[PDB]
Order: sequence, then structure tokens, then C-alpha cells
Amino acid sequence: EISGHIVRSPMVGTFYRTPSPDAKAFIEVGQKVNVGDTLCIVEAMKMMNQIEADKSGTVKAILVESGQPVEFDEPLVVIE
Amino acid sequence: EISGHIVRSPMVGTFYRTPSPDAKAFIEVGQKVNVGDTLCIVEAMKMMNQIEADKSGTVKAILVESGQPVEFDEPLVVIE
Ligand SMILES: *C(=O)CCCC[C@@H]1SC[C@@H]2NC(=O)N[C@@H]21
Ligand SMILES: *C(=O)CCCC[C@@H]1SC[C@@H]2NC(=O)N[C@@H]21
Repeated sequence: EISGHIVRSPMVGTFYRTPSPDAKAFIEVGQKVNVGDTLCIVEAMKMMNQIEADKSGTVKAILVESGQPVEFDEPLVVIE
Repeated sequence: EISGHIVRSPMVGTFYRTPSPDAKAFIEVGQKVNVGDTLCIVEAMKMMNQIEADKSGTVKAILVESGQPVEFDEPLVVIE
């Protein structure tokens, strides 16, 4: 059912929506993003990987909640 | 940009995706739901309101994370 371009995790770690515990989220559903825009962060033992959009579009859905563990290739964000 | 049928909060309270702190979520993006299916819970001072689907379709997006406060009429879930 999930149609659109799916941005997947490039690593095993913990998913975060924000640049810090007190900051606002990089993106929200309905937001337009451009190639290169940071969508989220996946962290593993303090190694923090900033996941960027590989194509421009609108954020259709965010599939994981902040603080949740993600696997390699796990769907994170859908862009339409 | 958010196209589809939007299920909104009927009250001011706290949004929860699960029936208990240790349970799995009622729904996930991509899941097909039928009228009457529970999508989430909004809680205010232990008054727990189970939000049900008013139409059948596929969950396109979930707009709030568990434990976050929601306002009256705030968009919660999008059904396509
Ligand atoms: C390390 O274990 C200390 C906490 C690290 C927090 C980082 S900053 C970027 C991520 N966003 C967030 O909310 N927490 C993560
Ligand atoms: C009251 O303040 C005690 C905690 C109430 C927990 C309830 S059970 C249904 C909701 N889901 C969840 O994860 N927590 C909420």
C-alpha cells in the first residue's frame, strides 16, 4: 500500500527526528523537501548519520517514532 | 499537501498509539482499516477515548508520536 519513494536506513541504530533532544523535527508530514535536505538521524554508539533526501517531493509519511531502533534497509520516510 | 481523509482529535489530551505501554500499535502506515477499527487513544486525566475509523481505507500517515499532547481538531491519522 505504501506507494512513493521510500528512504531507508543505511545502518543499524536508533532513529531520531530531531538534531537534539530539545529541537524541533527536521521534517513533518506534508512538508516539501529538496534533494540534500536532512530528514532524520540514525545513531549507533554516538556515530550519528544524517539521512538526506535523494529526491525532491512532499513527505507523505514517517514510519518510525523517535528513539526507536531501526535495521539496515528499514523504511523510514516516504516521499511523494 | 496532506490529501486524504483526516481523522482528528475529538479532545484535548495525550495521544497514544497503543492499548498499553507494552502493547503493539493499533495501526501502522500501510495497514488497511475498516469502519469501527481503533486507530489510537487520546487521554486526559485518565479519561481514555478510543478513536475509531469512520471510513474504510489504507493508513497513509500518522501525524503525531505517542506521548505527545494534542489539541481539539488536531490531525492525527490520514486514511486513503
Ligand atoms: C548519547 O547517547 C546522548 C544523547 C544523544 C542525543 C542525540 S542529538 C541528535 C539526536 N536527536 C535527539 O533527540 N537525540 C539524538
Ligand atoms: C496514567 O497516567 C498511567 C499510564 C496510562 C497508560 C495508558 S494505557 C493506554 C495508553 N497507551 C499507552 O501506551 N499508555 C496509555
